Amino acid sequence: VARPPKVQVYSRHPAENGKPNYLNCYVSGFHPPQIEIDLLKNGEKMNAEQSDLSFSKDWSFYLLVHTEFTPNAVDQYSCRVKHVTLDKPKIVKWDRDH
Amino acid sequence: GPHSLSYFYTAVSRPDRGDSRFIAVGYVDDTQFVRFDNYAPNPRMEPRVPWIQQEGQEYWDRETRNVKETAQTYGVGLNTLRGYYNQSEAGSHTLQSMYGCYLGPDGLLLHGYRQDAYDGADYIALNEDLRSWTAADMAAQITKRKWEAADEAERARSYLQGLCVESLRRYLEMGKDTLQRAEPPKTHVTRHPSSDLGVTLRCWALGFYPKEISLTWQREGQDQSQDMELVETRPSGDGTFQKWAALVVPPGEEQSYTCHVQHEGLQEPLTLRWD
Amino acid sequence: MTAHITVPY
Repeated sequence: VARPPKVQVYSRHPAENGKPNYLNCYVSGFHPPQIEIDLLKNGEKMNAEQSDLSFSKDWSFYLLVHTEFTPNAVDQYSCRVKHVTLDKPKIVKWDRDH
Repeated sequence: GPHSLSYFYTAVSRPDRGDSRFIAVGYVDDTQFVRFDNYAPNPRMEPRVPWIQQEGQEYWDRETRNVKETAQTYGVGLNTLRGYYNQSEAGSHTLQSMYGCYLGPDGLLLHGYRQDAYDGADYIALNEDLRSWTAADMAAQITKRKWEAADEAERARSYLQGLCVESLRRYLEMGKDTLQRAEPPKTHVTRHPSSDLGVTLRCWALGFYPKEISLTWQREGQDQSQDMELVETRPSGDGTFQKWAALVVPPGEEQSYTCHVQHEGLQEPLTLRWD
Repeated sequence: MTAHITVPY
């Protein structure tokens, strides 16, 4: 059985424009483990770290993809997930009010 | 709750690359402290927090040798289960294991576990008494017969009652500043007008450890519990966690609502109120 | 520290 990923996108600290911060895309609950997670800045892929593959007590996998960033007023951030359960990639926009 | 040491193994067959990938992660409580990934440069057990870096080279050497042999066993294991299930060689499959020990008040094992899943479904597990196994299907019954003939349950029990809790107790000492001194949440409430007759209040808890926490909303005494949207607790990126809980309230009243925060890092439950 | 996990499936 294949389980689709759940996706949260958020900053490590409360976002304030001009102040350096960290952008997180937490992807969880999925199976099989093959997955492609990209943080996007204005639609374009960012360089980011990805955590070591781990899984929850129900066997479903989770990964954290993160990079440093400095939010401003104009730039739009999102995280885009591809997985066998998804016909089209799942895109979650970053909202500083999460 | 009781402290724990746990390892999480994921083996994935990769016929497109001619091999299998094996990853191991180790946790003390909610803290990942080691990893192994045989698709990474020079596959080995590697540190993932500062406090384990005080282990000497023989520690790393033994962990690396041991996990390399496990990856070998799991590569053949993926081969073997594919045969048990009459499956073709072209597809990728997953073999997972998790095992670990919880620390009792005497420094001995409180309870421990060892469990497997194949392709995301339970396959075999060590029972609560650490002396017997439960097989999910006819395939895992084959594995069960092999492990019984090899007295694997005694090997498991010994590990869980011995090396596992002893290593746990040592790690708890080395990482005391984070593993045994809880970091309390940083808390604030934000306000979002959301409709003519509703304002959204969001109670944030940020940067806390361990990950267990309680956030609830209460208007003058009674707990709101039909629809206060609460996100799954999520990692901050620095080894701490964050969560929020939000509810919609009438514009007449925001001051009358109280967010209550329970966490081990707070000597006493915290209250937060308006925006 | 990890367990000795090498008994075949």
